[PDB]
Amino acid sequence: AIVKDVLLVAQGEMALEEFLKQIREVWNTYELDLVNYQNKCRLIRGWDDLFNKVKE
Amino acid sequence: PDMEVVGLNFSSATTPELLLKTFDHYCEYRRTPNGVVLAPVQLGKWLVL
Amino acid sequence: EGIFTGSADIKHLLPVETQRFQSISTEFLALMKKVSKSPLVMDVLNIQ
Repeated sequence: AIVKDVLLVAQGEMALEEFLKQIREVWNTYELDLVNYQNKCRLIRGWDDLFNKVKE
Repeated sequence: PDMEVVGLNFSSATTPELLLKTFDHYCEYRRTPNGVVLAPVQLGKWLVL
Repeated sequence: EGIFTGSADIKHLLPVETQRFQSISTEFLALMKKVSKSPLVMDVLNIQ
């Protein structure tokens, strides 16, 4: 009844908390792709999937 | 390459007002929590008097 | 950088412009080396 409604509200809140934690984990795990440029510098790659992840 | 040059020509009747006027022309005063500081207008370059 | 490095006669023809290009290329390379030293997205966002 009302206790079941409280339980499902808590379950949904925990599920969205886990989703937010997963997004935080993938962001603080994510690292830029660096590629050398004629031994002058390591240029940045991964523009397409970086922007795709940000938009998603 | 990253260092400006400013020419100052002293004379007999030279007072620190000349240095202050060069500072007013070539630099700005900005307030910081540490205190008032003075730096050249364009960043990343050292001014030479 | 490719044009100003590989192509010659730019220093003679456009001296002040190529000098500004080296002046800005040093700054970009320094910031790029900092980014390579700390390759995390949050870190490179949080640098000043």
